[PDB]
Amino acid sequence: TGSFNFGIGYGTESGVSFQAGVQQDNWLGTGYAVGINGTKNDYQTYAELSVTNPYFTVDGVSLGGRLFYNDFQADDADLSDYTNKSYGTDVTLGFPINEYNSLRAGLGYVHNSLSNMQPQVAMWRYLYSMGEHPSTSDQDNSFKTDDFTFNYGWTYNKLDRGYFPTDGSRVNLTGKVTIPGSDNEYYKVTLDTATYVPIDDDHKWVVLGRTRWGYGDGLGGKEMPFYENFYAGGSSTVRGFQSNTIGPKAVYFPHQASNYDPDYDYECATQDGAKDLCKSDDAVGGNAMAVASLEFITPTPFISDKYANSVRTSFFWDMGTVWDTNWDSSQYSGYPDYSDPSNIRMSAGIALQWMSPLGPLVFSYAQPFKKYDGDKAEQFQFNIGKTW
Amino acid sequence: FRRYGLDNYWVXYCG
Ligand SMILES: CCCC[P+](CCCC)(CCCC)CCCC
Ligand SMILES: CCCC[P+](CCCC)(CCCC)CCCC
Repeated sequence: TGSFNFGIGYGTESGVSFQAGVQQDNWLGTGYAVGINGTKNDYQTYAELSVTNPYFTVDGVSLGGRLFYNDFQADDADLSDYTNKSYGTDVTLGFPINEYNSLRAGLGYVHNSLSNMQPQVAMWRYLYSMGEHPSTSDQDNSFKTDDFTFNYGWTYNKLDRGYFPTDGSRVNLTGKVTIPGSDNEYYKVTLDTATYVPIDDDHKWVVLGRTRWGYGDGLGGKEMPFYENFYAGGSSTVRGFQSNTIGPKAVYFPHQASNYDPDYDYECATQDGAKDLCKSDDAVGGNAMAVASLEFITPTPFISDKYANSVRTSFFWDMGTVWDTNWDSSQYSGYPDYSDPSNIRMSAGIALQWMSPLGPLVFSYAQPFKKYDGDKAEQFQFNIGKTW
Repeated sequence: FRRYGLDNYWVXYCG
């Protein structure tokens, strides 16, 4: 039978999150599981319709299709400001290679409608590569693209259990490339790994090694769109840093602020006296990213053996860098070199996780030990629920 | 999970 689901969560990364949806396995006897779901948090509203048949072949090759919509406000994600309203569709074949591996191959279409972009160097450099030349002194602008992509994926999952793993690894590799006829011309690859190594026979002392890598670039003279950038920093990547703070910072052009009021703060506003380019501490992401973490899981102090399996205590060293391979350092010698991958941020901290009756609760306290100009710290972080 | 626009990031805490 059909089912409805409604959830509410909260975290330092995304604020209050609302989730609503409907799902029906074998909807109307078609053999397709059909779902309609939406999510809303501080910076994004996302909705999707999905239809998937787990047995497109008798050997478990799956066929799935999706329709989706995204409304995103970048200032609400602690980035330099822009609005993106996007939508599209995709079709994906999933192949179970063996017990622990699956491969995915699909085709996608996506329309992106960018507007309210606050003028800044890296973003205008991408726009220029597309033949778009909006004004540098106003936030009233528009840029739309239509892209078609080939999408591929690989997931390896041999984690020993679905919650609090003590052994095994989970690896996810995702890639895509535009198909000729798309407005953009680029490729993009993301790799995530989590490996757990138990030390004791009882698996109460475990070492987790975690990595995340991202790399994308334009084909030809076009750059990868800034709306496909990678980010780092926050409760789920490099703990102890404010969400998305790591890496390049916007270099703003002097502009007349859309709704000026001397009661609020603005970046490079002409009304404040701005007549030249302004350095800032607003993150913009980058086309290259790497994160690494070593985390030592220990027994939880002053807790009962009966309720030990419900709580996880851990101590970690997190590391992260994000960079812009197309940053022109020679042209912007008076600004930090945002193309430099060696500005590795580091933090050390502790985390407490509880698989409570209501759901997963995660708290962390971490201190940056290595940071750069413009990076913002957020020592205490937490998340309640399954959305981050 | 965490979304970065339309991209997905499986958070290790969910594993
Ligand atoms: C709920 C029944 C859905 C059937 P499909 C879509 C039919 C036209 C709208 C599912 C396609 C998945 C990508 C067509 C089956 C395979 C060719
Ligand atoms: C305890 C697990 C360590 C997993 P690795 C190292 C992670 C460091 C942060 C590989 C170690 C080989 C000896 C994962 C590397 C993936 C690209």
